Amino acid sequence: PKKRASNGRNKKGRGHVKPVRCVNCSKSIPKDKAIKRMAIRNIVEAAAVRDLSEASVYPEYALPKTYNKLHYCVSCAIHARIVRVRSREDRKNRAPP
Amino acid sequence: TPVTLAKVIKVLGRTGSRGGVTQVRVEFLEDTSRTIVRNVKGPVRENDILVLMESEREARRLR
Amino acid sequence: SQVFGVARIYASFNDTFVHVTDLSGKETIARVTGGMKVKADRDESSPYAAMLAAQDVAAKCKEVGITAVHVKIRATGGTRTKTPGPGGQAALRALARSGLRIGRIEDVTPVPSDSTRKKGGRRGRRL
Amino acid sequence: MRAKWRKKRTRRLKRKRRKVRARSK
Amino acid sequence: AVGKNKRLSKGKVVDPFTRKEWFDIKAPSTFENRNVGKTLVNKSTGLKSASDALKGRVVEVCLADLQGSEDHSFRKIKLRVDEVQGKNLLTNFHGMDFTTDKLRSMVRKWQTLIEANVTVKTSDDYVLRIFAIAFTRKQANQVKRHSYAQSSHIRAIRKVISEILTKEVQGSTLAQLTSKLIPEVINKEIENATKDIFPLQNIHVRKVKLLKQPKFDVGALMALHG
RNA sequence: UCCGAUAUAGCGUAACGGCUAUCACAUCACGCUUUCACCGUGGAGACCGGGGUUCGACUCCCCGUAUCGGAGCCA
RNA sequence: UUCCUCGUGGCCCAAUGGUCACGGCGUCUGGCUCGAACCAGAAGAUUCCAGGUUCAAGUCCUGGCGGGGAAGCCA
RNA sequence: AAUCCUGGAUGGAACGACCGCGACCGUAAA
RNA sequence: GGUGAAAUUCUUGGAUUUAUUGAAGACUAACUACUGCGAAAGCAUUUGCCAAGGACGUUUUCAUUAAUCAAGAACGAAAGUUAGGGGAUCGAAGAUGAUCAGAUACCGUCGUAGUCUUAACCAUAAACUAUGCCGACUAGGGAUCGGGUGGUGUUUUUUUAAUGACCCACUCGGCACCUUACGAGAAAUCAAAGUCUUUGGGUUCUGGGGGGAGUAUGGUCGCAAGGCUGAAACUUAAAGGAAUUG
Ligand SMILES: [Mg+2]
Ligand SMILES: [Mg+2]
Ligand SMILES: [Mg+2]
Ligand SMILES: [Mg+2]
Ligand SMILES: [Mg+2]
Ligand SMILES: [Mg+2]
Ligand SMILES: [Mg+2]
Ligand SMILES: [Mg+2]
Ligand SMILES: [Mg+2]
Ligand SMILES: [Mg+2]
Ligand SMILES: [Mg+2]
Ligand SMILES: [Mg+2]
Ligand SMILES: [Mg+2]
Ligand SMILES: [Mg+2]
Ligand SMILES: [Mg+2]
Ligand SMILES: [Mg+2]
Ligand SMILES: [Mg+2]
Repeated sequence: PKKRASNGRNKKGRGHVKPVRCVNCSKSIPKDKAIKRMAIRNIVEAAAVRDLSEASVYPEYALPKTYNKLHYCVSCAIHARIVRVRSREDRKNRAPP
Repeated sequence: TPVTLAKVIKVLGRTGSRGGVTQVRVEFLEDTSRTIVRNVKGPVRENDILVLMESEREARRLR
Repeated sequence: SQVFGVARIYASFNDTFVHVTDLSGKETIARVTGGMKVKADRDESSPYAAMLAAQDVAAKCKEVGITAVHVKIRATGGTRTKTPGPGGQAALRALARSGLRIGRIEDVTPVPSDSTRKKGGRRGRRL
Repeated sequence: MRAKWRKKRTRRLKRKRRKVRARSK
Repeated sequence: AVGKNKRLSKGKVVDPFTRKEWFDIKAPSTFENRNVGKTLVNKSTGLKSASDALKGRVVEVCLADLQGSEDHSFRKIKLRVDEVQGKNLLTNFHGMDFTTDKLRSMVRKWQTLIEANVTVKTSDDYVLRIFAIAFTRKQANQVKRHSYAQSSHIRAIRKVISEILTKEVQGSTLAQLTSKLIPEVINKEIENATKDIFPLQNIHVRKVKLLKQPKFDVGALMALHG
């Protein structure tokens, strides 16, 4: 039977959505169906920042961040301890935690 | 052949496939205010003391 | 007061490069990799290998006369991962602890404007 | 068997029959 | 990995830092600080003339390192070597650029991104490609959550920006342009010209690149370095 | 015939006249994994043959055997 | 008919004249788990037949047998 | 009365459904 | 370099890596969203030209010109075919390195055709909302795209104006969404899949147990690959849908 009303994705009124590639397995997946996440991370760590600030000229500086938008396929996302699996009722939950 | 003393201040949890390894947050006795995380084999407590043969390394924390 | 170089860390999976250059990049000093400090082909990407590489690099830096360094951290980029390997931050902390000075870290991974084509096929790398 | 491959088999058969009949036609 | 090489050489020690000498980089006069750093070359033998290997070099340096302020912290500057007079080699402007961190921090979703480019030339026969960027702004009192533009606003904004850049680069030679860029007045003009079209936050400009230089003209170069 | 190179543990390979000689593979064990593979640690194993120089020859000099490459060739 | 080659554990194949003979598959025993795969281990030979050469013949020499191959042309 | 801050995962292999007798054939489960 | 680990591969003739350029061809990241346009297929860099289209507004015009539609026609992803160009990337074939009992598979490295384009062909798809088009009615709620109206509303301009961008209310038309079931349904679920045994708004297409079979044959189209049309013998008591506890 049918599992989802969106069927897997976010294509109502388009027809075609121009695939992207998964970051891990390189699988072609439609962009609407993909999972998008955004991995924003300080460059070094929360641990080495003390050493960096101590060994840094230019005090006050910033320690800038790294930004990349991650696209995973369903299989990779389920394997990587992301959108894992949900009960029939909580599948409808569209919000984050 | 230098070594480094480190005092345990916080036990985090067990680690390893079979549970024979423990994560600890040690603070160095000399060069204090430095707090590294290490793997430990045997029974360990806080206020225990470890002898790091190599100090410039951190274990992959599980949390 | 400080004499500056450019560290140019390339933290790939399967390897890590630390190699410092002058401000222009044409003149290079002390290129060390993780596979020069280990014997596996498995730990070339290891933080320990990166740390030892950075230690040797800082030693040669202070042997030459370089005291400070700007950091350009890099991943494979292009069509590939675009996220850095494990041995980048380790090398950074290493050549911070060794005695060098740091200034103006940047992330310089080559990012495309919708690149040519990723490898693996449309059906993926299957395993 | 998968219907796609049953179809491919049937097509290769239709092709071989087309030519073994062109032998006489 | 160390002992994995089956053959080091297809068919079958000397330190090179005894062979090298240092060289100090001098920036132009449209920069508060001149001493950019030091560079290496080999001693100029009778057949290499290290000045020649050192002439066409390019050095990337922070505008914060050139000006003192950390507000010009992203804002990289590419300086091109042009002349050597006794260990204080002199540079000129080769281009400007932003840092990936700044560009990515600017690029957020649920707002419209606007990009423009012009390929204009200056009075000193330099040919420059100037890139401008802007992002839509969610007004105060705004309740709807995205604030997109309407794709004719985008075109009008882009027209305004392009004509402003062609107007402001024509008349500025190259150093006049650099002194126009450093205080970020172009951004203020763009904001004043677009505020009647769309709000437009973050009107930081973008990288500048040189496409075609005129011939050398050592005089205009040394007019900078006093 | 001339030049050059090579012969080294069971295979192959590296070497400074201050070592009956390191190396990856082969095998002897000890280890590690559910097992299998992968992997780590100690071992036992060899300087083509014969003369000469030398406080000291794998190593240098001479001769000979075998191999390779290129050059040559009036019984 | 002539010439060349080969004959080896149940099968395929190898060997310096120098241990009543290397390997692999098969078989058997035990183990893991019911069977395969896998881990350990064992057994099995008158080296085609008949002669000789040597301190020693699988090999070195002659004939036969069987298997394969080449030649059998000018008219 | 001093006081600037942080979150984060990779991973090798893993077939099947069951038997016996020199001849075809014979026997078996819910 | 690659991998889970490796090996094939490249490397003192300097590989990988750094910097500075140049060439080529492809692609159009991030912005990119339960957002938009299009008959669908499909369409994402800028600018210009060419023509087209919907929605809204309208105290404009014609005046039933309309709805659906056998036959008939245009368009029709990808692959594929013909011929030229182009040919970076990836890469059906193929070669190789492994893994494996085997592995002419998955993994790795190379790599032709193809992937791009011009002029023609092909006319297929899970071409899917697996839901034909037109029309009317029937429940609430809020958001959003486009247009329009109103508001002494906020802000910016030149305190001021007109704008533009926002806020509030309303409306037409869209893409959708949340809640409920009066109702429907085998149920999953549905604002249509409702207004259906209280059975008729209009109209086209298709199916009648499962296999054999979208096969054989004959026509027709197509360069071909194949497409469209399309049986019978024979066989069978179950195939199948949705849910339930294990
Ligand atoms: Mg299912
Ligand atoms: Mg489609
Ligand atoms: Mg057995
Ligand atoms: Mg079977
Ligand atoms: Mg079977
Ligand atoms: Mg190089
Ligand atoms: Mg874009
Ligand atoms: Mg839009
Ligand atoms: Mg069809
Ligand atoms: Mg259909
Ligand atoms: Mg209706
Ligand atoms: Mg509206
Ligand atoms: Mg509406
Ligand atoms: Mg719409
Ligand atoms: Mg019937
Ligand atoms: Mg039927
Ligand atoms: Mg079912």
